[PDB]
Amino acid sequence: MLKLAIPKGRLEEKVMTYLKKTGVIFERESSILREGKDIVCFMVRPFDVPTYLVHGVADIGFCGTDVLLEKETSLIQPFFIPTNISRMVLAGPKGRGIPEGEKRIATKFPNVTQRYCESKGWHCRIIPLKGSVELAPIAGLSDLIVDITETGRTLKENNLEILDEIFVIRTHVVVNPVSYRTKREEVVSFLEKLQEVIEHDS
Amino acid sequence: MLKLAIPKGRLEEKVMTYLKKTGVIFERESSILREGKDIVCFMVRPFDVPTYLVHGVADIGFCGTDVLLEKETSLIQPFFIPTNISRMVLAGPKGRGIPEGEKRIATKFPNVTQRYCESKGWHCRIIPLKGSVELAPIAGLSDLIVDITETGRTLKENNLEILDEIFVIRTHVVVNPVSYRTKREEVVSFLEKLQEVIEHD
Amino acid sequence: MLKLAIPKGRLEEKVMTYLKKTGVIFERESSILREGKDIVCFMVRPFDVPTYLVHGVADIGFCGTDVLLEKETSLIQPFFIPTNISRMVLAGPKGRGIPEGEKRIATKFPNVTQRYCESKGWHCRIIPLKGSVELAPIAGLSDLIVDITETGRTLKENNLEILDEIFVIRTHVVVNPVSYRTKREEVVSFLEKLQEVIEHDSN
Amino acid sequence: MLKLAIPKGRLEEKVMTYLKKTGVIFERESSILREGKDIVCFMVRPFDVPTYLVHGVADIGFCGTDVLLEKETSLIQPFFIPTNISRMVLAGPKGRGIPEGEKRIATKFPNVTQRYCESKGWHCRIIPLKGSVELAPIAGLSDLIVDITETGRTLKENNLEILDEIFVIRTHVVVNPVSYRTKREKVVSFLEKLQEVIEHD
Amino acid sequence: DFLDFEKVFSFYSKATKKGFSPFFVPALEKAEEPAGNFFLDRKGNLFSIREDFTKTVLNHRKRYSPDSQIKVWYADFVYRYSGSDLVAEYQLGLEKVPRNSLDDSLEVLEIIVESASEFFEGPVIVEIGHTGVYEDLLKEIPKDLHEKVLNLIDTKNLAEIEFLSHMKKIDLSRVEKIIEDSIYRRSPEHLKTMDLPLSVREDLLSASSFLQEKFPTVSVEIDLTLARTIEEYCGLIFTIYDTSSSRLVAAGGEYTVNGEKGVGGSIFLEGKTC
Amino acid sequence: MDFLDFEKVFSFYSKATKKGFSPFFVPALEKAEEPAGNFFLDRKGNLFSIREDFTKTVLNHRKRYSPESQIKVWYADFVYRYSGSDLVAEYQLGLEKVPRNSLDDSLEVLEIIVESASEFFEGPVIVEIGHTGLYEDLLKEIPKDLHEKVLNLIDTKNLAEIEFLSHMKKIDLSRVEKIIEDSIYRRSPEHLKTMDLPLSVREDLLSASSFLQEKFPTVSVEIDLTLARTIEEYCGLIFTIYDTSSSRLVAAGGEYTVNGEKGVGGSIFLEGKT
Amino acid sequence: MDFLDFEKVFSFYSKATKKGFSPFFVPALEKAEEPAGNFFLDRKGNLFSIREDFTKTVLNHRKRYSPDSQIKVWYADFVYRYSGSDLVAEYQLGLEKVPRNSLDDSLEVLEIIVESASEFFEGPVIVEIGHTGVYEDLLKEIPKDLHEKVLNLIDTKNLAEIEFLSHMKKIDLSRVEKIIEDSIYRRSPEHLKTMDLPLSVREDLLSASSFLQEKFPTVSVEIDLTLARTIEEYCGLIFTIYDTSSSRLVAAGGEYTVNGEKGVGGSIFLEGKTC
Amino acid sequence: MDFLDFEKVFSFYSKATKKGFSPFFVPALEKAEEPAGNFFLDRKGNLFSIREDFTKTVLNHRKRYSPDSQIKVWYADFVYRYSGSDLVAEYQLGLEKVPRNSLDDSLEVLEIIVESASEFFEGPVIVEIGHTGVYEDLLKEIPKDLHEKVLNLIDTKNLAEIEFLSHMKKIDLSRVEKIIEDSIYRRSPEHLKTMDLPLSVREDLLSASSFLQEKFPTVSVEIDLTLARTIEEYCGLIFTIYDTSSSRLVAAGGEYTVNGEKGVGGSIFLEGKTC
Ligand SMILES: N[C@@H](Cc1c[nH]c[nH+]1)C(=O)O
Ligand SMILES: N[C@@H](Cc1c[nH]c[nH+]1)C(=O)O
Ligand SMILES: N[C@@H](Cc1c[nH]c[nH+]1)C(=O)O
Ligand SMILES: N[C@@H](Cc1c[nH]c[nH+]1)C(=O)O
Ligand SMILES: N[C@@H](Cc1c[nH]c[nH+]1)C(=O)O
Ligand SMILES: N[C@@H](Cc1c[nH]c[nH+]1)C(=O)O
Ligand SMILES: N[C@@H](Cc1c[nH]c[nH+]1)C(=O)O
Ligand SMILES: N[C@@H](Cc1c[nH]c[nH+]1)C(=O)O
Repeated sequence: MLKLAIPKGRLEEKVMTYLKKTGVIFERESSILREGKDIVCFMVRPFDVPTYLVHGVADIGFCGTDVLLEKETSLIQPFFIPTNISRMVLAGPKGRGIPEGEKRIATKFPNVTQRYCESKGWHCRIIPLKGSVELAPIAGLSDLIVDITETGRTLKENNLEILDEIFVIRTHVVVNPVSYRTKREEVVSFLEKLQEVIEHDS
Repeated sequence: MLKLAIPKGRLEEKVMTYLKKTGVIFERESSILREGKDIVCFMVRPFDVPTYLVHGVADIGFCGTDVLLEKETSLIQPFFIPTNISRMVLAGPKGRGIPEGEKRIATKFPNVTQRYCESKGWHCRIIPLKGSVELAPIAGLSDLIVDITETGRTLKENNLEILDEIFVIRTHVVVNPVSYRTKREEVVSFLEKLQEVIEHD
Repeated sequence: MLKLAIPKGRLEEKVMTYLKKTGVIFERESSILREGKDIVCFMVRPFDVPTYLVHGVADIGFCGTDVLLEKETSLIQPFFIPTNISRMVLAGPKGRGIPEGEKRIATKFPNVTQRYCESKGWHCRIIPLKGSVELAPIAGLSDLIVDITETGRTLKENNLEILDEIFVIRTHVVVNPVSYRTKREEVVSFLEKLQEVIEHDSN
Repeated sequence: MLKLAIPKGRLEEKVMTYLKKTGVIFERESSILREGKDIVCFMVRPFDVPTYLVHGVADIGFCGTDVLLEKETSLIQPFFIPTNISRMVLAGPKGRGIPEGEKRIATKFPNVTQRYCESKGWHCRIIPLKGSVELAPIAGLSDLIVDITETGRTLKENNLEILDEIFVIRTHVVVNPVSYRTKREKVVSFLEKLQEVIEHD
Repeated sequence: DFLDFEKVFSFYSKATKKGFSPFFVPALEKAEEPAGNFFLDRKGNLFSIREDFTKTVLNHRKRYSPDSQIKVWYADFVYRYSGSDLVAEYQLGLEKVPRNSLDDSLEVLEIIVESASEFFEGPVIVEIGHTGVYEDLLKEIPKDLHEKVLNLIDTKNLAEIEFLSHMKKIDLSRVEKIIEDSIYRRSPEHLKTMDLPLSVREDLLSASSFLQEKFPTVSVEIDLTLARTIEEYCGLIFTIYDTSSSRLVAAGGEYTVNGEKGVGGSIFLEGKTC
Repeated sequence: MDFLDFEKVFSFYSKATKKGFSPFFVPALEKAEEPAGNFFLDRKGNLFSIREDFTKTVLNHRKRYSPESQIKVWYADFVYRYSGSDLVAEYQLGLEKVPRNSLDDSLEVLEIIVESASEFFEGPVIVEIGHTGLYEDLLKEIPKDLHEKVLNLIDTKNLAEIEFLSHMKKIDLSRVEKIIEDSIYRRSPEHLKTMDLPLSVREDLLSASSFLQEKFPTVSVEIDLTLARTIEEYCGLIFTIYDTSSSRLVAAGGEYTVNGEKGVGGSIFLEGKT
Repeated sequence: MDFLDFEKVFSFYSKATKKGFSPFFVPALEKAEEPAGNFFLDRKGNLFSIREDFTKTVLNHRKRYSPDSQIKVWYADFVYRYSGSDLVAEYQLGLEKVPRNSLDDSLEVLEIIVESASEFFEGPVIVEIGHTGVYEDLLKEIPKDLHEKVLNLIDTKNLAEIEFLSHMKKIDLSRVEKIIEDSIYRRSPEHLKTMDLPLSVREDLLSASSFLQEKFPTVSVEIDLTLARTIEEYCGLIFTIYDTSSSRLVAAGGEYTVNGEKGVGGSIFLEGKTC
Repeated sequence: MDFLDFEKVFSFYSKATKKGFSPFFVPALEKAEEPAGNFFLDRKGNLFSIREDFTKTVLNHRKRYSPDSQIKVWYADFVYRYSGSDLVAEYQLGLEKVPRNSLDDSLEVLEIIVESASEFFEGPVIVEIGHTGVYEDLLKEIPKDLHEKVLNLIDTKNLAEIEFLSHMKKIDLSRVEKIIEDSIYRRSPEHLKTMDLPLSVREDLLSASSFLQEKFPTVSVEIDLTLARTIEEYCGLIFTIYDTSSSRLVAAGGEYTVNGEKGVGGSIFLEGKTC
C-alpha cells in the first residue's frame, strides 16, 4: 500500500481533510492508527515524522522545516501544505542584547540551537524544554531562547525581542526517496491527487 | 513571594482549582504565567517541573512518579494530589510475549527504560518518541514499548499486552530542598493551606 | 637447519666454547654472523634473543630470566647454562629508605619495574637507561633503581643498599616452540650433545 | 663544580684524554664515576647523555647527532669533537628494493626511524634492537634497517645496500641551557680550554 | 540466518573473470592523527574504522609505490553511525583506478547490476545521473544562491523553485525541467530533449544504452537531481533499488581524487531504507 | 594490494558446506557495557570490544538463545590481538560445531581443518594432539601452592627446574617428568597404551589418532600432553598444526565447555596484517 | 572574566593556617590503574580520574605515605562533576582533619567553615546540623526490607507516604513521623531535649548547637535529622549551610569513617564555571 | 602531603592587584570541537583539552567576548605537559595583559615577575632579555632554503656548524656569528649601542635593561639575542629568569601578537608535580 505518517496537533485536521477530499476511506479509524484499504495513517507526533520516513516504515509524511532541520533529515519534499508563515528565532528579554559570558539558551530544538551556536562560534548551555519556552528568560532559567514565532504576540507578552531570524518555516509533504522509486506509480498518483485538492482552495 | 511550577495538561485544572479554594487571586494572567500578590505560577510542560525546581527558579511544583524517576532529581515530596491510579508498564504485541536476545523498546521515557533494562540483565535498544508510542510495534520500529496506562483502553485498542508493571504513578507536590530552609515559614504556611484544602475534599 | 641466537657479552665465550666442544665448525665468520652448513649463529645482544626466537627467525637462544621477564616471552626452556648467582633487586642510597612520594626509578628493565611498582601499589616515574644505572641516585636522576646484582661489590662501591630482592636469575637455553616440532630431530640432537658437554665440565 | 656526562665506549678515551690536557685532576676514580675537586664525570652510555643534560644533573656532555635526534632534545652545541664522518642511512638487501605496503624496519633508533617513516608517508612496522642490526634482513626479522654507517664495509659484508641518507653525523659538546647562564664563568672557562686543546691536535 | 553471504562467491567469480583481485583489510586502521570518527585504546593507539570502502582503497594506494594500477573487489562490513550508534552492513564492491575510459565504468556497472539482478528478486531499477550537469544549471543563476538551488534540486522541491523564480525574478525553467523529468520523463529517450553539455549526454547515452541492451528486465531510468553527490563523485553516477523489498540495493559512480580518475560501486546485502 | 588468497576461502567453504556447515559473519566490533582492559573508546561515548576469539562470538551471538538444536558454521574473517602495544589481525578460517555430542563431532571438524592444512601448505604437516584431561590427574598429589608453577614448567618443558623442584621440595614429580619426556621421545600414538592416563583421556587420544592416521597417512600425527596453557580455555581434546615448510603454527582448536554446554572448533591461520 | 574574589581565598587561608591547617594543592587529573567510574582516556594510553571529592583525594594522598600520618589540611580548587553529560566544576574551599580525635576537632572545622560562610555571603546564613547516628536506632523496630525505602521517605520528608505506610503495612512509624515533623517545625536546638535520641547522638548535637550559637549570634543554627543519604558516606555529625540571600546551599561537611579511621571535613562553594 | 608555599601566592597576589591585575581562575580541562594534539576522551563522548599554556587559555577565553575586552589578569594554577608518556603539572604564577599600549605595560609585567623571583629564590637571579625583531633583519640576505636551519643553529649557539656553512654554501653569515659570540662575551646591556641592531629593537632593549638595572641592583640583567625558538610564540621582547642557587629556569614571558593586537605576559615556575 502507501503508509502515511501524519503529525498530530495543529495540522491533523487539515491533512486529514485533504485526505478525505482525495477519496480515502479508513474503516478502522482509531485515535492513533487509521488503517485503510489502500492507505494506512500513523497519527504520530511531529518530531517523529522523520523517524518513520527514514526507516521506511512510512512512505510519505508531513513536516515543518523546523523538525526536518532539527533531525538532519534529508528527504524529498515536493510541495507545501498551506500554512501561516512562521519563523525559528533567537530571542531574549527586551533591550538586553546578546549576553557575553557563556550565553544560556532554552529550546524545544537543542539540535538546531546546538548548530546555531557553532555557526556563531559561541559557547552555550542548552536547556532543553518541551513547551512554555518563553518563560525561561522571565524565570531566570536561561538568558536566551530559540523558538518558533508567527505573529509575535507571545514574544511581546513575555517582553522578549527577536535578536535574530535563523530560518523561516513551511510545512512540507515529504517522501522517503526509495519508495519514490519502488512505489513510484502509487506515490505520484496520490501526490497529484493531494496537490489537486490543496489547489481547489485557491 | 513563592513561585510554583504548575504542569500543563490533565493536572493544571485540579491544582489551579485547589489554589482558588485556598484563596489565591491571580491579578495578571497569561497562557503561561499566572501572577498574583505573593504567588507566581509558571505554566510548564510536566517533564520540565524538576528542571524548574532543581535550578532554584521555582520553590514548589507538581509532578507524577514518571517525571520524577525520569529525572534523577533530588527533592522533598510532602504529600500528594489525589489522582486516578496509573502505572508505567512494559508492553508488546498480544500473545507474542517477550521475544528476547536483542530487545528494542520505544518510549517517551528513555531514562526509565534504561534503568529498567539494566535491572533485568537485558541488552536493549531504546527508541525515543514524543508520543503515539503504542504504535511502534505495529510499524517496524520496536518489539516492545514502555508507557503509561490507566484504563487498558490504549493497549488493548492497539492489540498490546501488559508484560510487566514497573511502577504505580501518583502525583506529588515537590519543594526545592534549599528554598524549604531559606523560605520555610512561607513555604510551610502555603503548603498547610493546600494540604488542608485537599484533605478536606 | 639450526639457527642459534647467541648473546654477545658475558656469556659469549662460555656458549661459543660449548658449541666447539659439541662439534660445531664454522668455516665462515664475522662480528655478527657465524655460519657453517648445518649451523648458523646470530651474534646478537642479550635483550634481543627472545625477539629472534619468538618470531621463529632463530630456533635456539641463550637467556637470563631477566630478559625473559622483560619481554613477556614464553618459549621452551629445557635446561640451564650454569653461571654465578645473580639477582634482580631494588636499591637506593645507603640507609635512606623508600621516599614517600612519586618514586623516581632508573633501570635497563622498564617492564620488570613497571610490574614491580604495580604489585607493590606504587606511584613511580620510570627513567630507562642503557647502563651505568648505579649512578642516578648519585646524580639525582632517580631516587631508586632496579638492576642486577651478583656479589654486591658494585652496589656498595657506590653507596647503595639492596631494599628488595625481586627475583633471582639463572641462564636458560631456550627453544622456539614451533621449530621444536618442525625440526625436532635436529633440535633434540643438538640439545642432547650440548647437555652432555655441560656435564663433562661437571655442572 | 661542573658535572660532565661522558659517553662510554668509542669516544671515551678521546674525551678523557682531552680533559687530561685541560688540567683536570681526579682524586677518586671508578669504572662509573670520576671525581675531582671541581669536576666530576658520570661515565654513562651514549644514548643516556641527553637525559643527564635535560634534567640538569649534568652541565656538559658529549654525544652524536644520532642520539641528539633520537631523543627530541634541544640543548646548546658550541663545537664538535673531531671524528670520522658517518651517516644514518636506510639499508636493505642488495637489489631487493623497497617492499610495498608494510615495511618492517629494524633499528636501535626507534624515534628517528619512526619520524623518517612519517616523512615519506610510510606504513612501517618498527622492530627495536640493541645492536647487530645488520642481521635481520637475513633472519627475516626485518626487510629494512635504519643504522649508522661510515666506511660501509659492515653493510657490504652483510649484503646490504644503502637506500637513503637520512642525516650526516658529528659528535658535539653539549651544554645544559640553564647551566650556561647559571654558571657560565666556569662553563666558558672549561669550553675555552677544551677548544684550545682540540685546535692544537 | 547468515546464508546470504554465499552470494559472495558468486560475486567473487564475476569479478575475477574481469581482472579484479581480492582486497581485504582489517576493520580498524591506525591513524597518524585524529580525523572525525575515531577509536582510541588503553595503549595509546588511535584508530579510524572503515566508513567508506573507496576512501580505504585510495588511502592504501598512497602506501604503495609510485603510480599503482588497481582493479580490486571487496566484501566486508562498513561501519557507520546513526545518531550515536555504531552500525555495520555487509558490502560487496569494486574499485578501478584510473578509469582509462568509460568501458571501465561500464564494466563496473555490468558486474554490480548483474549481481543485484541475481541477489534480489523483484523488479530492479537502475537510476543514472551525472555530476557534469549542475555546473551547466548554476551558470545562468546568480553565484550566491548556488547552495540553495542545489539543495532544492536534491530535495526535488519544485514548489520552492517556483517561489524563488517569482520572488527573486530569475527564470529557473530548466531546473524545474530536470526535477520534472526526474518524475515524469525518466526514460533515457528524454535525454534528447534535455539541455546538456555534449559529453554529459554522451556518457549518459552510452551508459543507458549499454545497460538497456544487456539487461532487458531491469528498468533503466535517468534522474539528474542527486545534487548532494556533487562533491564525492565526478561523472556518471548510478543507484540500484529493489522493488520487492523496497530498498536501496547498490550505489557508485565515477570520481576524481587529487588528479586521476576512478570508478567504483558497491552492493548492500539488504540495508538501506533511505 | 592487501591481496588475500581467496581460492583458499572458497576451498574451505566447499569443504565445510559439503558437511552441512553454514556461514557465520558478524561485525568485528561489539558494544560493551563495562571496560574490560582490551576495549576501545569512541568519540560518541560508546565502549567496544573487538573480536579476539571466534568461538566466544559464535556462542554469544546468534545461538538461538531460547529452544532449538545444533549449529554448524564456518567463518572467514579477521581475528584481532595485541602484539606488545600494536593491534594486529589474523585472517582465520574456522569451524564451530556446538553441541559436541561425541568424539565424532570433533573428528568431523578435525577432518576438515587437517584436510585444508595439507592442501594449503606445501611441506610436511604435523598434527599434534593433546588432551586437557590429564592435568587434574597429575597434580593429584602435588600440593596446591605448587600447581601454578608446575603447570608453567610443564608448559615450557622445563624438565631441569622440575627435577630441581622435586629435590628442593622433596616431592615425587616423576609422573610430570615422564609427560615432558614423552612429549619429546614418545610422540607416536602407538605409545598411548604404554602411557599412564585416565581411561577416557587415552581412548579419546587413541580414536582421534586412529582416524587421523588412517585418513591422512601423509601428515604426521603426534601426541604431546604438555601445553598446560590450554586449560583455562579448552576442555577435552586439543590440537595444533605446524607447517614444517614455512616453520609456523598453522592451525589450532579443540573441545570446550562453556557452562553445561560442550562444543568443538578450530581455525586455520592464513594472514597476519597491520 | 573568570574572576574569583581571591580576597576570600586569602581570608580562608588565614583562618585555617592559625588553627594549624596546612595547604594542600594537587593536580586535577590523577593517573588511574583501573577503568572505575568516570575516567578520562588519554592519547598515550593513560587512564585518569578527575577530582570529584576532596576528602577522597586527600585520603588517597595520605595512603601514599606509609608510616601513617596526621593530616590537617585546607584546600582551594575546582571539584568537577557531571550535569547530565557535561563536565562542570565548582570552585571549593575546604578543610580536612584525619584523624578526628574528639568532637573538639569537628568543632574547629565547623568554626572556620561557618565563620567563612557568614563573611563570604551576604545573606543571613542558616547552619543546619544533623547526625548520622539517628538511623540505626530508628530502623529496627521496623521490618527488614522496609528499611531502604523508609530511608528514601525520610530523605524526601514524604510524611504522607509514611502515614500511609503506617496502615497498609501495619507497623508503628510514629517516631519516624516525629523526626520529619521536627525537621519542619522544631528545628531550634532548644528542642533537642524533647527529642527521643540515642545518648551519644544527643550530646554531639547539643555541644555543636551550643558551640555555634554562642560564637555566631547572627546565624540561625537549626537541627534537621532527615537526609538519610548521608548514611553510606558520613558517620557522626553532618552539617549544611544555606544563604537566605542567594537562596543557595553554600557549605557542607561532616564526620566520617574510612576503615577504623575517623576524620572530619567541610567544604565551601563559591563555585561556578563550565568545563 | 602536598604542601605549597601559599605565602608566595599571596605575595604575588598583592603585587599584581596593586598594579590592577584581576584574578583569573578556570578549570584545567576545557571542551574542544575538534581534536588538537593532546586531548582527553571521557566515557560520555566529550573531548577535552588540558591547560598547556596559560596565555593561550587566557586568550581562548577572552575571545568569548563581543567588543573584545580589555584584559589585565594574574593567574596561579597548575599547567600540564607530557614528560615522556606521563602527564606532569607545574604550578605557575603569571600575568597577562592585552592590549599592550606601549613598552610601559611590558615593563610593568617584568617588574612584578622579576621582583617575585628576587624574593622567591635565593641565589643571584639572572634576567636574560632578547627580542624577536632581530631575526627578520638577520635572515634578509640569507637564502630562504636554509632559514629554518640557521635559526636552529643560532638557538643552539652552534657556532661551528654556522662557520662550516659559511664555507660549504659561500655566504656572509658574519652577522649571525656576532650574535652568537655576543651572547657569550658581550651580554652586558652597555654593549647595545655597538650591536648592529634595527634601531627599534635597540630602543626596546636599551629601555628594558635600564629600567631593570636601575630598579634591580642585585639581579644580573643580561642580553641574549639567540632564542630563535621564541620566534613564533612571541613578537617583541622576551625574557627568561634563572636562579643560580638551585640551578633552574624560574620565570619566562614576553610580548606577543594576538591576531589584530599586542599583548604581554610572563609566569613564574614555583613547584612541579605529577599527573
Ligand atoms: N528548507 C527546509 C524547508 C523549507 C525551507 N524554507 C521553507 N521551508 C527543508 O530542509 O526541508
Ligand atoms: N511536478 C509536480 C511534482 C509532483 C510529482 N508528483 C506529484 N507532484 C509539481 O508540480 O510540483
Ligand atoms: N512515595 C512513594 C510512592 C511514589 C513514588 N512516586 C509517586 N508515588 C515513592 O517514593 O515512590
Ligand atoms: N516537607 C514537609 C511539608 C509539610 C507541610 N505540612 C506538613 N508537611 C513534609 O512533607 O513533611
Ligand atoms: N620464566 C622462567 C625464569 C626462571 C625461573 N627460574 C630461573 N629462571 C621460569 O620460571 O622457569
Ligand atoms: N625439554 C627437554 C630438552 C631435552 C633434554 N634432552 C634432550 N632434549 C628436557 O630437558 O628434557
Ligand atoms: N645536532 C646537529 C647535528 C649535525 C648537524 N650537521 C651535522 N651534524 C644538527 O642536526 O643540527
Ligand atoms: N658556550 C659557548 C662557549 C664558547 C664558544 N667559544 C669558546 N667558548 C659556545 O660553545 O659557543
